[PDB]
Amino acid sequence: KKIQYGAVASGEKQTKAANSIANLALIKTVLSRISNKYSFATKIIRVDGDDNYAVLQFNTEVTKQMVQDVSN
Amino acid sequence: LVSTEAQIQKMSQDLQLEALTIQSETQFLTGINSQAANDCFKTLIAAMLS
Amino acid sequence: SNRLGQLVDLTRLLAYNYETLMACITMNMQHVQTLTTEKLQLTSVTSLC
Amino acid sequence: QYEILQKTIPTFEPKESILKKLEDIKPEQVKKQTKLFRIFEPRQLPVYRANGEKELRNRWYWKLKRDTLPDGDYDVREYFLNLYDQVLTEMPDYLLLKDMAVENKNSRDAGKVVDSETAAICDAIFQDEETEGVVRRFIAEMRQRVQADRNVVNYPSILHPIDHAFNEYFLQHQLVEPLNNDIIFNYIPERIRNDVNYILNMDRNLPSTARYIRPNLLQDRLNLHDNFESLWDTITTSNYILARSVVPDLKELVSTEAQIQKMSQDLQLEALTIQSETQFLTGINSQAANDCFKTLIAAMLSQRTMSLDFVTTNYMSLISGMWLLTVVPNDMFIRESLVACQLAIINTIIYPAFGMQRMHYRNGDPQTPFQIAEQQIQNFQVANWLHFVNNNQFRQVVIDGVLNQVLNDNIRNGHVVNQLMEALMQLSRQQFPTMPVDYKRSIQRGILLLSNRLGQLVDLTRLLAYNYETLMACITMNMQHVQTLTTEKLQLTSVTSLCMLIGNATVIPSPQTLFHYYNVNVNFHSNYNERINDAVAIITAANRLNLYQKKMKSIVEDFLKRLQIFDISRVPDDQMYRLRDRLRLLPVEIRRLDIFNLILMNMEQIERASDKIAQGVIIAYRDMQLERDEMYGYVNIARNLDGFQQINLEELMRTGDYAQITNMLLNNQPVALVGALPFITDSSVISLVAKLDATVFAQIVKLRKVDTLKPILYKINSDSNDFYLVANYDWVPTSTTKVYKQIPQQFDFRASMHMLTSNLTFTVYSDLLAFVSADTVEPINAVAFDNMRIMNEL
Amino acid sequence: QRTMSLDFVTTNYMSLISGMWLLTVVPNDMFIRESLVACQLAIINTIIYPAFGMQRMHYRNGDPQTPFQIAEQQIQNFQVANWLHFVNNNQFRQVVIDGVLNQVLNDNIRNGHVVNQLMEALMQLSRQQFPTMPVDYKRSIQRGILLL
Amino acid sequence: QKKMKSIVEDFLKRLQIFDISRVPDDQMYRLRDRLRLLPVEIRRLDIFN
Amino acid sequence: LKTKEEHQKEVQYEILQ
RNA sequence: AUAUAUAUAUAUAUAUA
Repeated sequence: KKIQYGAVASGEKQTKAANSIANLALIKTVLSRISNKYSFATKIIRVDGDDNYAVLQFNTEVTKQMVQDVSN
Repeated sequence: LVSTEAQIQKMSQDLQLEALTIQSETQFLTGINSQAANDCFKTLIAAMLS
Repeated sequence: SNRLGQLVDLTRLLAYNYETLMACITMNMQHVQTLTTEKLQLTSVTSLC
Repeated sequence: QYEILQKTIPTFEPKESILKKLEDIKPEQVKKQTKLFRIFEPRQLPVYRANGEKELRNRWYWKLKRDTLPDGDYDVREYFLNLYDQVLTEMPDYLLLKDMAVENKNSRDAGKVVDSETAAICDAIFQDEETEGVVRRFIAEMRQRVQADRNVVNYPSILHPIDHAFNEYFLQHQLVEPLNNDIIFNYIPERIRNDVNYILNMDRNLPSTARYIRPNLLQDRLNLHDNFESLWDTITTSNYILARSVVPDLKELVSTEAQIQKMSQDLQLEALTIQSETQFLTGINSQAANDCFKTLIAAMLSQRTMSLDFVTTNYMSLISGMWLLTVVPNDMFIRESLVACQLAIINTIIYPAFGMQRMHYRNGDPQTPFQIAEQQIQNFQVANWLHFVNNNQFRQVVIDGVLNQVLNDNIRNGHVVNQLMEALMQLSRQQFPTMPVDYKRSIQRGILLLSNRLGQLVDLTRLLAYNYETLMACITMNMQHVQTLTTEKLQLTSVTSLCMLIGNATVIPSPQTLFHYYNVNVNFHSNYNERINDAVAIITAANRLNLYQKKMKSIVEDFLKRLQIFDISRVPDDQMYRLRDRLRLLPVEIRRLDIFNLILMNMEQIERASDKIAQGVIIAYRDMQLERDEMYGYVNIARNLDGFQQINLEELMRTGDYAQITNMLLNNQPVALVGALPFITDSSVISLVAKLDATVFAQIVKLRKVDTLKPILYKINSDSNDFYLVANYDWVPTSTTKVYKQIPQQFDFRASMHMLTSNLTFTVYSDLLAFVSADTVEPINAVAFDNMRIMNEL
Repeated sequence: QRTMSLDFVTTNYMSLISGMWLLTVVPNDMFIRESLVACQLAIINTIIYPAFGMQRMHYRNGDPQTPFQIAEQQIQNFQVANWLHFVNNNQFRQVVIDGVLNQVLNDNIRNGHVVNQLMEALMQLSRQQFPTMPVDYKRSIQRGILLL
Repeated sequence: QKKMKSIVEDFLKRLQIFDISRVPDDQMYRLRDRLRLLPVEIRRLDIFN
Repeated sequence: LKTKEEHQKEVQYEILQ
């Protein structure tokens, strides 16, 4: 069975040096679109393949609604 | 509108926030999308009419 | 400051879509300070300019 | 035994364009035309007498070739900008008539006419039995006149007078200048043919025929270094990588592969192992001497700003930085990184040597810490070197029409090293009173590895300022000194590999890679001023033709495209509409200005002499006699739009307020509509008596639209049916509305012959530095601007 | 009467010392002028003028004086300037014999005597110290002269 | 109606060293012009008269 | 470079030839 | 009769007619 699969190939030499590019350059974009509603100032964006975190520092104290409306 | 891929690459290479003296934070260019410029046109007229 | 010619042309538009929308206003346009404020982000103003 | 399971991947085409370096930009392929520029063509039409009856003979008339005129008065001006872009690509650089000259089929002696079309015309008149005799006798004595001593010819033509003024302008205004031996040597710049080391030679001498097309090498009328800091960054990173290609490799590094085999088979015989006479240091290689020689020359010739990269804990990289700031002027090193290197020499090498307190240098002080330590220091020899570094500047002089920034005269000599090593010796004989003794021994061991190299460092300064001086003759565009955005990292641990690993072998740039650096700075600079003038001639012709609706981002989008080094889609509308305000203020080049006036003077004679478009209809609501013509018979035509109030249908569609016309069309006022209407022909006469021509305008009142207007142009003649009403009854035909339309001109054959002239033979040559074959004098004795040689140190 | 462009490399001075013999026997209007000049300038600028210590010869191309005609005036030795008066003035002398015209040489080359004039000019470049040249390159360019 | 070039085309052909096609058209009209100002030979003229 | 200019010679010498 | 990609740290082992 020959299945067409044009996506990324986990198993190249490239599979970790370009999972840290393609995931940093993705989350640098999705952190730009949520700044139309909440104005913040991001501090670090650490990325490890898929698994990444990105600390956001706000103006006010973080409440139970800014956590819910960023996760949404 | 002006395309977002054009204005950001002129704004992130004239500002050059990555090569600044401060490295305590990751600095990049935020909120230059085509949804906030379309939203500041709605807010700045409707909060002025009413 | 280099974007001047396309920014003279925005406030000519921002004060024309205000100018002819205000003609469809029958209620009195009284101006006082309201309690709850509609929040505007300056990161959304640096996108319109 | 397989089975294929394939799915739909969504297509994604990102906005991009190809970018070439300056090394491979193809020069402009020269245009020579094949046939004449024809826009009018003679045509055979029936003729009708004053009665209206058809005559036995026929008549010839000038009509357009492919008369496709769009309707509405704005679309006509959009056609004539499109015609103006059609004459420019057909305009030839050199035009010979021996390539386009076909035989006349019948003449007195068998001569040639100038085109295949104008021979097809002159044989159409000969076999036409209805033609006159004296027209046929004129085709017989229609031959060429050839003169060999001045090599010009005179071929006849049959051209329209609008067509003739476009072809006569192509012949007298050509871009060919004569070429011989004494003008090939003027193509080489003055600082190379008046140089001792290069000896210029050529084999063949060119005849008294051969011509060449000179490039318009005038400086950039756009000031793309002024306020354009994103376009000047990419027009100097495209010049820095070209200049890096032509800077030659050092002779201590490079040799061929077989010479390693040629030096390995005799190494055990001739024991020469410490001939190189250097003390080794960790971090010293020859691949960084060859690198720092190229990023010091090619960052000066393109005016990039270098950025120093170093570590503070290397006491030798800071000593080798003292040579760097005293040769390269400090305006090139970037201020945030010149200062952190200029302060590190002060707080480590200079101020502990005198025992002074290390300076409190706050961030962003306006005085650089060499300009604040020539006042605070009290020596004389290390306060004389700190005065040269504080006032080492480029000297903007204009040479051969090209402003380029020569170095100071002491740097080309080498005397700056004798100012540094005179100062680097007094600083080594100091006591270092505050610091311990091993810190004194750590500098005095390292400052003496550089004072032992005075003969090899007074000569690196000669060679570095001669390779920069020689290669700078090959530029053509105006080098301006403006700090660029992105910087070029020069590692200061790679100047140390340059300062103490060179020796006794001049590397002089060979003349085959000077002629290549000059033929790609002409092929880009002539591909610059032929894209300015191609994009100014459309911007000025858009405003002159009154195109208020054309967004002129597009004809600056392709100006930045044809310069092959810019990416368009990452240059926004901000940096393409500021550029329109600069290209508008420029004067359009004389070949394009003299040919736009040849369209603008008669853009009303091309528009009026064509069918399927009529320039407005007039309405009268009264019977008036329609005038008799010979190509139409009886036609409701009006040659002048006089006596009637006019409505501009370009404006009636623009503003769209129809309240003027629909209040003037119900009350039956005489109105002359003005525009460009498609007219239909109603050749029947019983449609004229039934007054069909008045019933077409009432669709402007019920329906607002005015583009669906078709005025009626009658034609009453003998071939029309029911014609006997005009014959029997003594009446002249009367219409209500007549069309403002112009009569086509007659094809008078003896008045339309034109004697086009051009030369007999050219041999147009592409580049001229293929002929002159240069060679360099032996680099042991190679002469600087002083008549003493370089690499003179033993 | 076919003209004759020269071809040489400026580094190889031994093909340039024999370039002195070519000019003094073959007439100087035989060569195409932009290569005759670059051959006489290549002899002066690296053999003749460094032999006497004087500075290098900056030469505009569009100059009606052939570069030996300048150095014949400006050199001070007589053994090597009286040879530069021969290279500047051995052109073809037109004579008409038996009804036809033929470019005939002079009687100072047809008997071979002018080579004796060169060998007093060429030998004195071998005695002159080249007062800035390195010693291993002066003796390799003085012994190369004594091969001719 | 006689192309005088064609008399000079095979004049350069009988002279075995030139070929016909590579001569420029500048010089086949000088060679046509320099060939008319000459007089004819006495034995080719007396047989023409 | 050497082959590109030696081809540039024989296209420019051949217009003369 | 015999299938286990790539990168990052860390540890263990090994080099010889």
